[PDB]
Amino acid sequence: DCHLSDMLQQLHSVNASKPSERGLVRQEEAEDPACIPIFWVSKWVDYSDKYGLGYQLCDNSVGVLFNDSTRLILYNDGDSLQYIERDGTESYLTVSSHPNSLMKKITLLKYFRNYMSEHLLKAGRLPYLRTWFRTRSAIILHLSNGSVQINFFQDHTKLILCPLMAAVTYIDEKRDFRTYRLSLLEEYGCCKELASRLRYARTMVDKLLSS
Repeated sequence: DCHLSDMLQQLHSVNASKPSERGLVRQEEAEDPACIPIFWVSKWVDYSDKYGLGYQLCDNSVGVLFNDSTRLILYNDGDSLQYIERDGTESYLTVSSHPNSLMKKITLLKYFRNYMSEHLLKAGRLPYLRTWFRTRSAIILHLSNGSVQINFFQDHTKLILCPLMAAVTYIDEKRDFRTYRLSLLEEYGCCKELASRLRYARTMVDKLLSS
């Protein structure tokens, strides 16, 4: 609900302004360092047919959203866990304590972690993956802190949407991050690439809310 509702409003607003259909476009004036995100998804692995979606955050913590709708997170210390039950209630444990209830989920998480470490390149309180889906053209990753990340398959471009700061970070095809306040894009406008991706984003956030 709330952060996604806000993000949807922010996007309606900027896309409303038709920010690429200008004549004077001064995108760099829309940039805002106060708004650079702390967390985004660095890597992901879809084994959703059998197990779930594994991912790594940019602080090197990893998480899995299992097919039974529970979540397990391993912090970047390599031992601290956070487990999120199907009702959102959280508990904290350690791999080293060998918790009897979770050993199969821990083992699956370590398999995802190793796979990501060995085989995937990086994109660039601690949130978890709250919801995701994929379309033919993107994967959409909604984090429990309200952020929505959209990674576009064709050109490796990505958006990180931050409703708390009404801001978006665009990762272009060279892995360069630029962070913009949406209200400033309305005024100074932007390139058609950023504007078309923000139109797509509005559609995706609408689906997230409705699903």
